[PDB]
Amino acid sequence: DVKPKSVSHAKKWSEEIENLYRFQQAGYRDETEYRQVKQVSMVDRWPETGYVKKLQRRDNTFYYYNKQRECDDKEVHKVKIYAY
Amino acid sequence: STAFRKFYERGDFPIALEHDSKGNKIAWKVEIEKLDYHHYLPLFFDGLCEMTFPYEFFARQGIHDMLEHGGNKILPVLPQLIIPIKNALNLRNRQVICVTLKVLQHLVVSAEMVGKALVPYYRQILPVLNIFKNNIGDLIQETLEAFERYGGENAFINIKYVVPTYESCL
Ligand SMILES: [Cl-]
Repeated sequence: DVKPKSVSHAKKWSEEIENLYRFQQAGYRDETEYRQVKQVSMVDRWPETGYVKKLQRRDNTFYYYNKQRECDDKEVHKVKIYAY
Repeated sequence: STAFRKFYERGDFPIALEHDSKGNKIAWKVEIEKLDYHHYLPLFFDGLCEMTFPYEFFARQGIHDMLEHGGNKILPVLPQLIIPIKNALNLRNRQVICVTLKVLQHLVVSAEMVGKALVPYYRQILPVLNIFKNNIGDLIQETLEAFERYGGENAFINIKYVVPTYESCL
């Protein structure tokens, strides 16, 4: 029953934003919601960048993600940043 | 345990493995605010089991610094800490229990709402305390009172359910 209270929109692209982007594309706020919904040991990440590599969606299909940045500067504004 | 020891020797251990002559502070290789607590904090909590020098020193100092400076990064990770806490406590080693209880006190004051969020997990982590209820007996009482203090209106009764002898006058 751990859930964020406030929500803001991202301003400038960063590593943190890249990863929020990847979670939200798959239908999750962030890693916290992801681990609530699914039983997760660890999240698959790309070794060099730490970026999310693969996520399982709610319908049990999988999204895969590139080794390098995917969040287009245009898309940055659409990344939601949650409070606590 | 074995998990923490592996962690300890990896390049991605965020603490510098060095001792300064000035004191016993730990030096961070990587800034704490830049760590994903989802990854690092449970790894450090795995070290609660550790009783061997120098592993336990870095486990304890690491936990302390991350709790002290975690801010709103801590609450999102709380569920991932419960099994390492439980595992440490259920060893039934007094020294490990005394470190773990002090850590737990730090945990529930480390950020807002964390004490409240701990309540649903009381039944996972409190039961072994009944064995050592009354030094460790006073530490237990003190720890349970911290949990009550920062645990909201539903805290007393859930402590009492798991620890039938609990009483308190805050
Ligand atoms: Cl601590």
